[PDB]
Amino acid sequence: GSSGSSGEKLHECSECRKTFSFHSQLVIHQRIHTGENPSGPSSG
Ligand SMILES: [Zn+2]
Repeated sequence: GSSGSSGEKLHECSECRKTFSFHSQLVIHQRIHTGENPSGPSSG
């Protein structure tokens, strides 16, 4: 596959794999994922 044209390897998420204009934003996005901690011994 002949790559048309490339430049600066943009950044993207690791959970949703979404690209962002600037990494700065990306890092902020990854947050949405990291939320409350439900996983636990709590059976009820
Ligand atoms: Zn994400």
